[PDB]
Amino acid sequence: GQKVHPNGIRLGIVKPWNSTWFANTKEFADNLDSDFKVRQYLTKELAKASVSRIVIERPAKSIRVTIHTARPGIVIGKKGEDVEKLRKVVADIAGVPAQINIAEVRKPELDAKLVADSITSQLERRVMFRRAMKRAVQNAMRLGAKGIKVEVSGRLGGAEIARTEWYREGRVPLHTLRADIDYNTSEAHTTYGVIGVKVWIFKGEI
Amino acid sequence: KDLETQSQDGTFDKLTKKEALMRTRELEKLENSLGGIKDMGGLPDALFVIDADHEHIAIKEANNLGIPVFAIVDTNSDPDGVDFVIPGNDDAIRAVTLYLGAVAATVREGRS
RNA sequence: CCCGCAGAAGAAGCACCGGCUAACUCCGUGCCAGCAGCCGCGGUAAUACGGAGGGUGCAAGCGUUAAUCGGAAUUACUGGGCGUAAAGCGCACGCAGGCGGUUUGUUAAGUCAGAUGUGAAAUCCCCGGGCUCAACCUGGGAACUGCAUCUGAUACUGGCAAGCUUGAGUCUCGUAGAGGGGGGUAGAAUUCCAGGUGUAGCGGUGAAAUGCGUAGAGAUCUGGAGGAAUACCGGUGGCGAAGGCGGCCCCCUGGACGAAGACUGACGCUCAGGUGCGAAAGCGUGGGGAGCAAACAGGAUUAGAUACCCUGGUAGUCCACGCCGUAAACGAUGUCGACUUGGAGGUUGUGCCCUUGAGGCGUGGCUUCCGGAGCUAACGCGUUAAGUCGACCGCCUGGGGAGUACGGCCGCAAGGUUAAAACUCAAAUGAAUUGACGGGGGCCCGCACAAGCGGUGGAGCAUGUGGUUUAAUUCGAUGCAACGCGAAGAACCUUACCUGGUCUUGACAUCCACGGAAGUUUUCAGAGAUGAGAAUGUGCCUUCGGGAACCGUGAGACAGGUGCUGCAUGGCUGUCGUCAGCUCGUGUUGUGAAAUGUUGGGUUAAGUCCCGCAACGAGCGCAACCCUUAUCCUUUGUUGCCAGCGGUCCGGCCGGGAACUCAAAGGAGACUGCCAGUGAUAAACUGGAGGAAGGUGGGGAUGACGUCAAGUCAUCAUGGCCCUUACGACCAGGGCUACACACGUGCUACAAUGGCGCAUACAAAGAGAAGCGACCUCGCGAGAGCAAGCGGACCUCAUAAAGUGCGUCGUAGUCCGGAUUGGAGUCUGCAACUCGACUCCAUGAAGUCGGAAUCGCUAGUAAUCGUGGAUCAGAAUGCCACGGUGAAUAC
Repeated sequence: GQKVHPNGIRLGIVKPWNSTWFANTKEFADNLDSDFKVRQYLTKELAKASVSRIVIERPAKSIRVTIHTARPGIVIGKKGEDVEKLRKVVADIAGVPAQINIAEVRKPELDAKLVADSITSQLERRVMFRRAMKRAVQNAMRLGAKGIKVEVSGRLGGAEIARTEWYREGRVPLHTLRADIDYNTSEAHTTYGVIGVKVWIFKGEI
Repeated sequence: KDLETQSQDGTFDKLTKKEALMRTRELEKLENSLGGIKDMGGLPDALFVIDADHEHIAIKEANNLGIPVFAIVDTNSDPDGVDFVIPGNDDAIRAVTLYLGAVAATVREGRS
């Protein structure tokens, strides 16, 4: 309730931004919603490709996009034709031509969001949280990751007074600026209320 | 085993001297106490000791996984847990190196 | 009993389903209804209540209540207890009763073996048998745990007889002792009283007063009279059954201990009832009465003070004789006896070696602390046991009721003693662990205090909140941790509220149909919402009977809500607190809750570091790695710079230069690295050196596990529930700015290290396109006209202010202070009334340094001066940033 966004103060030290472009006072706001408009687009449409982050770059007023997702195929379907439908719709609400590049996430169970994602669905469909939670923790642990720390808020288990669980493994040095700590949320708004998930992963070293 | 090697030919100075110094102490610090067991590995077959009290922690431990002990108990200690209670003096030196010297003999034959 | 006929046909329920305890979901109800043996469910998401499905169990039954035993080893013979949980009488002598050392003989009671008779049958049990089986009947056996007698066996127990010495007891001799009773007695003080001296206090308290004293105290000296207590010695010393016992002396008298022998020869151990003793307080009769002192009196303290304090003071305490018989009468440990590893003192006898020199070595009584096996719930006990047994007695059997009532016994009396029940609660206890707390202790820290500096509270003004009024003065935050807060900006808008005017598949979304481009331009009624019109366009693909756009009507699924619930949530936040702590694994200790690690000696800003130590490690934290500020270097030199030189309208204005400032990227540099001392040879602290910076150099970000069911459903998301011709939607005007009040947060003051006028100096950072806006021009000015230039080291905002010099002002409510009001104007914006900002002139209040109480701050800080920014058309003294000047104090 006071810890800074662990992805926050790492911008520039380790973490590069999610948007990379330039502007001025006139259009800066105008750009923000538009790129937020596409973020709003893909986030709704691509649950099933397991998206981790979408990277926006405005080159010479001709937007470029990257989809950080698990299945480079399942976002494009077959022959990749499907993403062409996805390519042009993007530009429209953006305003400039767009080639939509894509990056395949290699350690799927290592990016925070996808991990935090998986937790949501498992938790979203009335499945016991701990049976997945600690299963989830142990997963990337032996796949090789110095530390993992999941945290779930809410009315877990269909409870009636809310509380918070968590879990921790290895190291999660949240004061070391030198570190690499992926981080994401992916809430869970089940039948009973809304429950959250926070995961800290000390995936890197410097 | 890391430090012991690194300090003299290996990894000892890719840092600041005083900082790289700290690992050196740990090497001696590790050498100081744990040094005598480095080679051991696994678990004992026997645990010869000089006293029973001053090392009262041995008997209650060594006679817990059963490792046969051999203790020179003074006329002050308690032999209870010790396997082969050898009456004798702890607090001497010419006597103790005799005991060591006593054990030094046949240990030198055992090797086979 | 047997045979034939008829057809699935005539025949399945009851409890419970939270744990106990077999078996769960849905709906309804909302601390209601109700359930229930227990423990407990019921507050809008109930597996427990009612129904429903389904399930479990039992079954012609099933459950309920009642009753006995069990479970209950909670009446313990089998088979309980008593240091603290319930419970060892207060202690002692001791009759009955129980129990009893060792040797031989005897007896044959107990005991014991065989036999004998009786032990009725059915019933119980065993092999059978009989009704188709069963239940039921039944044959035979066993058994009926027993009682009487005969015959023996004689270990053990008892009787009897005779012993023996260990148990027990007597004598010889000493030793120590606050043992008890009596009768004397000495010193010290206390008060009193009489003299001498001599004089205003004495006594008392946190501070006082009560009281005593100028009829002379208190002080000091001299002396007498009394009463009670025995300093020092005096000691977890001694003595006594226990209560208890203390100056010395004498008389009377009890017990204990040791020696080497003597002698009786089991004379024992315990003991209900009985007898005696038995602190204190108290009772009765009579003596005493210094001090102390219940009660009481007076003075105080307090909110009250039938107390704590102070001055006095009766009983009483003191003595005798009676009485009472209770006490945390407590090592909370019954009496006697046997046995079971040590250590160190103390006290008191006695044997021996050297008393050869305070000694050394034994042997007995009693006693103090710590401790092992073992024991106990643990805590602890531990040769004087709570250990290991044996004898005898007392006593316990949930809490309260109650140690009470009733009766009995005792009592002068107060009372004591023996001692229930109903009724009522499912707990009442014991020891121990983790925290929290303490007007408990130690240690350490923080502008926490102290030492200073300057403010608050007093004044006016700006601003927010409670209160109050209102058509409405939206909503929320409202101990530190709300109160210049959400609000980085309410005239309209914002707007969530108010009056009135209106709309309702709609202002915003998807989906269906037709007329029809979309759009463009314009009038009347109207506050506006709207209503009622009048023209123009006819446009992209052709399936072309349409598209897809976009307007309108029409239909319904829906749409919409800043509606209640932060105690259904997420997300984000404050906070204790940048506090130094919080935990885990593995191992060990403990029955266990847990502990240790994480404590301790030091050390530090720090569970930071070294060492030690049943701990070894680890994670989250602290520190570091990131920003920025301080010194320096390499590249680059613009729109920024100007050193050495040319031209100069001397101004970086112009060549031109590339050094310096500076700008910006990348490196260096501070590490207790060097030196000395101190320090456990450790960490570390102290001072110096060089150095721009010296001990985390300064500042910042970064906020652990958790606490506060702290904020927020109105940023947002969101389960619920909720409304829906409205709690939803659109408009106009108004409120959000109200004002007998009260609080918090600021601004400016009350002036002379200051106000005023003139001359005049030095800043940083930042901001900019329906934007910032020079030059010039007009107006007192606010600003208006024109208007280059700059989306930006180049243009503009923009002129830093306190400072400094010169004149002036004379302690005044003044040239202080500047509110309030008056008129008069400027800009913004549809619109300045409610309710803006600024300017001109006039106007000129309160107020003269602010009660209790109270807050901030450790150096470029406080204080004081001024600048820019965000928010925004317009609107800062609020917030956020910047540079200037420049301290006091920390013992």
